[PDB]
Amino acid sequence: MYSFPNSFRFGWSQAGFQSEMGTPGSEDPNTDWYKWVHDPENMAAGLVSGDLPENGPGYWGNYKTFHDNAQKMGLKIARLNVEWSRIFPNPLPRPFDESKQDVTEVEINENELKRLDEYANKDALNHYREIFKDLKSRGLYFILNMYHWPLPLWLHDPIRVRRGDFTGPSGWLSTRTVYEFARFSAYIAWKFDDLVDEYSTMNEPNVVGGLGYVGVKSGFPPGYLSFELSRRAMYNIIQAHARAYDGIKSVSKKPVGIIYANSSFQPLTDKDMEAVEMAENDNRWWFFDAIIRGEITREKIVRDDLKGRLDWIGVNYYTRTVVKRTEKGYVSLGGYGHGCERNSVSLAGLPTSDFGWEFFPEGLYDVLTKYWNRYHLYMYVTENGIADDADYQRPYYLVSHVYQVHRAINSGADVRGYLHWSLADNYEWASGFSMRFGLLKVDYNTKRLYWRPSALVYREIATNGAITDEIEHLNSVPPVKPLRH
Amino acid sequence: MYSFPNSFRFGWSQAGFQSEMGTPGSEDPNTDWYKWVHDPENMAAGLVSGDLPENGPGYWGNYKTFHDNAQKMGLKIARLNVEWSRIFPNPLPRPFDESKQDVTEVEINENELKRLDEYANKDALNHYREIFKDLKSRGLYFILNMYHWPLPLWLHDPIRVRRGDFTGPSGWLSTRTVYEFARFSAYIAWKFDDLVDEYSTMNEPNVVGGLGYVGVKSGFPPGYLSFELSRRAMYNIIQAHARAYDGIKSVSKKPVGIIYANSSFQPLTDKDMEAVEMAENDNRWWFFDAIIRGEITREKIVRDDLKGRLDWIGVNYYTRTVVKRTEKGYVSLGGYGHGCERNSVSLAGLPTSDFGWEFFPEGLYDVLTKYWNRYHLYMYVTENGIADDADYQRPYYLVSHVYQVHRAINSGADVRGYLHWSLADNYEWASGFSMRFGLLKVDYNTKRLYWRPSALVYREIATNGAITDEIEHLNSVPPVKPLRH
Amino acid sequence: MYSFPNSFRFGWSQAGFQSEMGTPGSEDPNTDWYKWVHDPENMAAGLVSGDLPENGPGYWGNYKTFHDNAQKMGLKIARLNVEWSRIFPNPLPRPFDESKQDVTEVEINENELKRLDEYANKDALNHYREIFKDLKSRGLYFILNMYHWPLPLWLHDPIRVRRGDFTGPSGWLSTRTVYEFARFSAYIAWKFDDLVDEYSTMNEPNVVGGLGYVGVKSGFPPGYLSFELSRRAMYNIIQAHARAYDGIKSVSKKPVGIIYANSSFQPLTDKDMEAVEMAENDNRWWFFDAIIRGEITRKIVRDDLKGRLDWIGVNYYTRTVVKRTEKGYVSLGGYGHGCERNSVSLAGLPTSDFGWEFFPEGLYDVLTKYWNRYHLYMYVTENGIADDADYQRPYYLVSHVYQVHRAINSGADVRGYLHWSLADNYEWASGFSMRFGLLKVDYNTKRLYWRPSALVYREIATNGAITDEIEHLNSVPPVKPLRH
Amino acid sequence: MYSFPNSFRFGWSQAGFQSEMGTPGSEDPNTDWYKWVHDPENMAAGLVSGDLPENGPGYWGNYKTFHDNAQKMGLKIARLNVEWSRIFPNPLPRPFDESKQDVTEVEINENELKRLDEYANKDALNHYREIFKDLKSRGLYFILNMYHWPLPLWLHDPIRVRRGDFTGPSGWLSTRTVYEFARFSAYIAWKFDDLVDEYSTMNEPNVVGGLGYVGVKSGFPPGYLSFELSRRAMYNIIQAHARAYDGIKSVSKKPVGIIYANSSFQPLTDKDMEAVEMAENDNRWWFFDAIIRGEITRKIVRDDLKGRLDWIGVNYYTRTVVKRTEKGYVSLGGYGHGCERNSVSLAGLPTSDFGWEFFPEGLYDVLTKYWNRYHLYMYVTENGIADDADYQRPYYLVSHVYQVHRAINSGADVRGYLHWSLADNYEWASGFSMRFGLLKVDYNTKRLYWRPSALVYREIATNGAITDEIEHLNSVPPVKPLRH
Ligand SMILES: OC[C@H]1N/C(=N\O)[C@H](O)[C@@H](O)[C@H]1O
Ligand SMILES: OC[C@H]1N/C(=N\O)[C@H](O)[C@@H](O)[C@H]1O
Ligand SMILES: OC[C@H]1N/C(=N\O)[C@H](O)[C@@H](O)[C@H]1O
Ligand SMILES: OC[C@H]1N/C(=N\O)[C@H](O)[C@@H](O)[C@H]1O
Repeated sequence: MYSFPNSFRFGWSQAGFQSEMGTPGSEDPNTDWYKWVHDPENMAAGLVSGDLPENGPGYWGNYKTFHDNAQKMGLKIARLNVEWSRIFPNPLPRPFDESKQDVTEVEINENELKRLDEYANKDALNHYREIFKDLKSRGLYFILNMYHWPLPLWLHDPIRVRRGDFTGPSGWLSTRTVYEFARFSAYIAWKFDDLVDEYSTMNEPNVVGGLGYVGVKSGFPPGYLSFELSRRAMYNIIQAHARAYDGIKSVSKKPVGIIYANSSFQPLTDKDMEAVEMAENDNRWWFFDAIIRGEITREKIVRDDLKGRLDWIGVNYYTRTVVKRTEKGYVSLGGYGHGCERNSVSLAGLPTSDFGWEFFPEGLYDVLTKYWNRYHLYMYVTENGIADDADYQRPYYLVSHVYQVHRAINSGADVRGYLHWSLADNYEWASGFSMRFGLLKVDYNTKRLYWRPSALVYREIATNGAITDEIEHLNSVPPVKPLRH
Repeated sequence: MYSFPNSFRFGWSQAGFQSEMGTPGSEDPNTDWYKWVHDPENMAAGLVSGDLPENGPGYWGNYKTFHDNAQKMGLKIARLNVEWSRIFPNPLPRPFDESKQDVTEVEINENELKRLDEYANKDALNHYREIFKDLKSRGLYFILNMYHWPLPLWLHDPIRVRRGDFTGPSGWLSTRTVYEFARFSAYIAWKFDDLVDEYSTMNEPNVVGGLGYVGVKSGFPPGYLSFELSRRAMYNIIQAHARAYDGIKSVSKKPVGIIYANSSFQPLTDKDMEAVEMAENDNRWWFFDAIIRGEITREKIVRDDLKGRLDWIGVNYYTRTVVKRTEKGYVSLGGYGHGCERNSVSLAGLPTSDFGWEFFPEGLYDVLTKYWNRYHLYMYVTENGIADDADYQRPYYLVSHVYQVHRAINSGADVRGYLHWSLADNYEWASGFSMRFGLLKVDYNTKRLYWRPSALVYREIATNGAITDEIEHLNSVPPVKPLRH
Repeated sequence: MYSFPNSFRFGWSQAGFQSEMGTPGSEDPNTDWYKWVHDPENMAAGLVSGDLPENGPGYWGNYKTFHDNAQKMGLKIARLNVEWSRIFPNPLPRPFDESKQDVTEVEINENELKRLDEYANKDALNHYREIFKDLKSRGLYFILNMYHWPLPLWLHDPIRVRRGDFTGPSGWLSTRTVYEFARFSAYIAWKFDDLVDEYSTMNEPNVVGGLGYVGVKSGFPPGYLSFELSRRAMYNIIQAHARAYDGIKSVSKKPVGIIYANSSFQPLTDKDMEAVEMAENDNRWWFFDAIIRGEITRKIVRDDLKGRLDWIGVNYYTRTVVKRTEKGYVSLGGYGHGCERNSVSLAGLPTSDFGWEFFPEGLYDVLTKYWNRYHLYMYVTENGIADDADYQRPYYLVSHVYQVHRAINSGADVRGYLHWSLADNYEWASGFSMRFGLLKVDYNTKRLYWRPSALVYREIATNGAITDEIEHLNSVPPVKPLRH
Repeated sequence: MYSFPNSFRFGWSQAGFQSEMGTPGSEDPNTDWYKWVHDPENMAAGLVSGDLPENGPGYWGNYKTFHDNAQKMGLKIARLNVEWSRIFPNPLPRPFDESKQDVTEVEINENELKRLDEYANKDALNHYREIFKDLKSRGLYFILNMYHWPLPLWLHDPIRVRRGDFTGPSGWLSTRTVYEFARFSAYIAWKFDDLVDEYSTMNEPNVVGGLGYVGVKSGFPPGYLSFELSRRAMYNIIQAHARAYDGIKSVSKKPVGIIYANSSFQPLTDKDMEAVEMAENDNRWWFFDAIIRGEITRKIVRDDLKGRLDWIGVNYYTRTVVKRTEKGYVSLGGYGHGCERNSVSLAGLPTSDFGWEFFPEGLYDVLTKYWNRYHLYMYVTENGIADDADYQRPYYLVSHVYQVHRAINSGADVRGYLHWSLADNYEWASGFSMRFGLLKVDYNTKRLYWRPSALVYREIATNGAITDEIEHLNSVPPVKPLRH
């Protein structure tokens, strides 16, 4: 048996855009992501799958059923977001010098919050209250995240930007978005603080800027290929996180963290340890050193307005990245980690998921302990999961990763929960519905939810607060012989 | 949901030779099967795997744990056998004309039973009582089967017979074995009737004679290739069943049936329906017409001593057989049913097990309804299961077959239980330990039992007496795309 | 036996950018494609493989060896191109109103050619002459193609355009490229007509416009996603074809054709035949009806477009399966070029190292459809398979050659079969990993090796037939031993 | 380039029972093997495939075509056998005490040969003469083998023996077979010495005894499982070899050898070298030490066994991996001949249609070990692969031929390489599905087709070398595109 602390919580994470739509009356056409996935040119190019979010699992209407199953499964924590676009579907009054690079302060007071309240959609606000009240009534501790990728269209027209036209609303390329996100986050905290246990500002900002402006084959908006603009978006999102932290703290005493996309960097050969360190710098430390230590590049400076804006770290983990040394520095290798063939085996002989992601649970131990040792901030594992409609690998994937969290705690790391991605299948961005990450399988025709055998396994874990002796054998690699190569 | 009658029982089947040994003090070296699997020439030839039963899951010593898990899983029925060899390890007094073809009667009375009792091993008898009492204490209804393949060595030296020497104990080739089996069965019923709910005489006699004397590549004892001797063994086993039925009835009022190896015969093309009928005659009806209607070939005769010796039919089902018409009659086709490649796909694109057996749950409906329509005797599904260490396919296999039993009942067939093969992994005959059929995985080093996710699924079924709405999606074919081709 | 007419020739096709570089001294940095595959951002995005064409098979230096092997293989025809960038690496003085949509005429004469002559790189001109003379000396009939995708950088800066900046050299989006292309083509014919047997203006203009401005995941320059700009590019390249035809004919009496990317459109179900016809309209007929019948949409007849084609080069690899929809028709993934690599299609047919389905019947379909609509003679200017191991190529080669025999048998005038390609080469955005050669290239030494399919092709070419002994290869590669 | 000595010959091997039947008039029902594969019980058991050799490739009728193709392929050597059953289909009068264990001498002279002559089938004798003369006329050096597994039914009724009945004709279990074999072999040399270049007494006697009486799942006659009878069979066949050697030498001065089944024994870990040596003793040295040095266990020296060998025929397909145990050593499944069909071994190496691992290094190992122990010259009398598709064969062929070049380079006297086989044939208990031919056979028409490997072998044989152009095929077939 592997037993967890009495205060440790098992649960799940979910995003608004991916799960909300699907039931009558739930449609939210007012984001960049919505327009992006409906775009005829994006469709013809194959940048997006052609599946549409309004045909989704319908959490907007069916949230009670989701919660009923989560309670039956013994879950005790949930992390969800509000969609910015549903609360402010129309523009707010121009407030502030758009040409200044830095946003060091955003003043928000009771009077400004009351003005904002005049513009907010009240049906959306009341619906979210009805969702969150139900959530809390099933004994789920609630982490509220402010942002999980889609921006209101009045803040970002991604097609115009894809086209190389920067005269319109330009998303994370504009400090206006930074200013409005701060106000939005303070506002949400102001409205929902009675229901919330902890806050996250953002989900995976590094993915927003990285796939948006560099990894353009991923079909993430605005899909404009530019190193320079990727840096500018990342700079703005960092200061937005900081301003949102101050904003929430102005109305709440509760903890405020951030959720980030992690990979475990692994050396190809024993001569590649430095390459790993450089990769960890370039992908992880530079970001967290900005929002914790205020250290940033603009020249290399310390900003007092950035320093100390973080109470906890949300660790999103799926797989590793294998790196090797170069003359220039380091490179990541194809055929390991997230760059494998789908339903196959990596160059290391480890099985890959429906998404082509390599099975590597040890990497979670690596990531949790590395964060712990650098910053000594407590963490939650805010995402971990696998694309697997058949449920062949998921029982092993779940048990193995949960075990590595037990290992991290054992070594001294403060980790207070594990939240699987996800409770149910949902709309996987540019890939559409084909990538199924749910403990529960969704029939998209009826919206019925089904317990995959992994869900029964998770229920064993959660109800016992332990990997029990009876399922401990799942702490292993799925046998590769009967799977596709 | 698919709900079963309130009186319907879900459970499991297990064989003594396959599961008993493994714990200190459990060794039974006194069968033909034991000698067969230890034989140096059989090993060198690869007729047997080289694995040995004395390294097995240890039900002899660990039965309480097996039963504890079966109770936790909500099971309510079990079918097990006594090993003849453990009760009578030494020969009994010659009793009876060995040259007579037919055995129409075997007189057994109280006095003869008391004499037999002088020769029986009392430690073995008391141990089996301790096993069965525990079984009954977990609320399991008990089907006691008399015979599941291994014969005492004093009745069969399979190596001598393999060598073409018929001067020694010749197993089912001798009417002495028929006479002794009758006495053995009456004796066991006489000793255990207070603990038993229903009786089976034999498990799969058609396999004993078919693999023993025709399908010699299977490495079943005595492995002597002879159409003529296969017919003689089958003739003797039929009359043995009949004499055992009379013997048990002499001491018990309880129901007495038999368990038989079934395949669903399927036509290659729509012009092959007659081929199916001929296959059903040659593999199924000829046998059951003998022991129910007394009809047999010796010339084609009716034996009053055979007629009506059957209260119920145990249906063992794994997969189909595809047949086509010939000039001579019919032939079965490779690449379907049990003749596929391991961990692959059949010629019909259906996934195959670790044993190379094709996924075909519809065949169970075929078999149950065919039996029902011919004889109108109630049945139990006494075996159904899959070789699958990884547990990839078993969740689908279990749910799908259980569904087909619901279908058969719905159509009017009297089916009173479903017994999975098996509760735990065990020694799979000539194949050894590599073929794992358990709901529970066995670690053969420690003898610890582990719940595969299919076991959690079975528990849902059994505790609810239904395929619940939540697991109903498993009533489908395992997706082939992520599995080996 | 399947015997071809005595005049039928077997040979091969190759492209300058794909095969020329690799030997020191061969480097041509002056194209949009060179810049495109060296671009840091494109590399980081994975739009290009990171492989570089200067590490190629080195036809520039080693052409004599290529030709030696082709002769040993019994080949009697070759289609190659000159690279525009090599001949005119520096910008030409502006000549002509750039805002006019149509380019109906480009005046070229002796004096204008002599002027152009003074900008041309003479080292490049003499080298091509040396390559083509050696070609001719090995008995190879010569189809000279003017254009196989790279443009001089002075006509197209693809990174600027990718970035959404239209103030620079804009490639096929500008009538200046049309004008200069007409002049380039007249100029090359003027210099090389003594060596050339037939001309092609261009290779697969449909792919240039289609992957350049719509299929942007393919990493083709300039990778600017726009239906409107895709139409404009195609409009320009059509008129460039016509002006190039007139330009060549002003200096030569030899046949002038075009090489085009074809797929065989096949119905998913028997209820999808109309979808096939719509697909053929949208992908094939619209284009050829423009340059043959002058019919275009801008729906009019342009007399400067009409009749500008003597022959049709058919490039064929695989099929495309289509179904009817409400709005029209869609192509289906899991068939044709949209399959998993080294696997099988949704129909159970084997796929190549590139994920393309084995479907040789499609070639018969494409040849006979063209023949029945236009009655212009054809060459199969490309057909081949990405297959480093050589597992499928023997079957692929014999099966497709058989379909050409079928086409001829049914009445179609097909005059040659040119395999893609003689040796491995640089496969555009995919780099070197896609190996189409009858000959394998060791890129470290530039040595060529005969894959067994080359021995099989020698049998066909030397005999002018699929011989009795290799006739079994007219079948699908057995899928059981291959990856699924 | 890898050039062979000028005297080195490339060719092929084939067996009478596997290749002769198929043409009407060729049927030979008089062997144990014929009876064995027609047996109803064996068929029902799956011990034999159900395929029948009378539906074969038809070398009996079509030998001229086989030879025509072999000549076109540049082959200069052939090893075949006469079928005993064809020459003596009826029982010979009993001659000699059958209960004596040793057969140290068999007296054969002119008069005894003339007597035998009166029992011989003359139609069969003349037909073989016609086949061998046509062979010789195509420039093929001729190795005549006396025995390649089938015995006349009058010497072995395999079904009787399978059933455990030892009162009938018992094949290699009886010294009568030894006696008659010596006489048969002297007789054939007597009739055919004018046509023959070198002799082999027998093909793979280790397999006859080993699969016949131990590996009974292989479906080899008589399939009676007995360690003791396996030893007795092997003892008899050894002395039959020796008596056959003396018999041939009484009528001929030509070289007399033996063809044997080899595997290259390889250690699982570096701690398994002793296991390899024990494996080589138990599978190879014990046998050759008997017929070369007269050393045998009955542990003595037999002067009638000593020195009865001029040359060694090495049959090689794959390796066997072994490990040390307490009791000795064991062979490991997942390597060598014990792999899954059309997949990869535990070492990641591709396997054939028969499940045999690609391991050409083993041939170098086997050739040099023999050479170093005995210093007798060798021929590679079999090497090939079950591969209907021809995916692996080009690599298999070139790689193994290279290892022969390696062996010669290191000093071993190897004089030829004979591929198994020229055309597909009847693969014993497996039937026709295992196709080893350089030429594919259509069994419906008996037509032969050149797989691309045949074109590759023509390159090797005609040049007497692995040429520069095919040298890349000296490598492992890429596993990525193949089934796993
Ligand atoms: O891929 C599954 C999830 N993975 C994620 N990060 O890796 C995203 O936060 C989430 O929205 C889903 O995309
Ligand atoms: O193959 C699994 C089981 N199958 C059986 N019949 O098919 C036997 O009764 C049982 O003992 C096990 O062999
Ligand atoms: O893909 C192989 C070839 N195929 C082509 N068209 O499909 C191009 O003309 C040629 O340049 C190569 O890309
Ligand atoms: O397996 C291919 C050949 N291999 C053989 N030995 O391994 C036999 O000599 C020959 O008759 C064929 O069986």
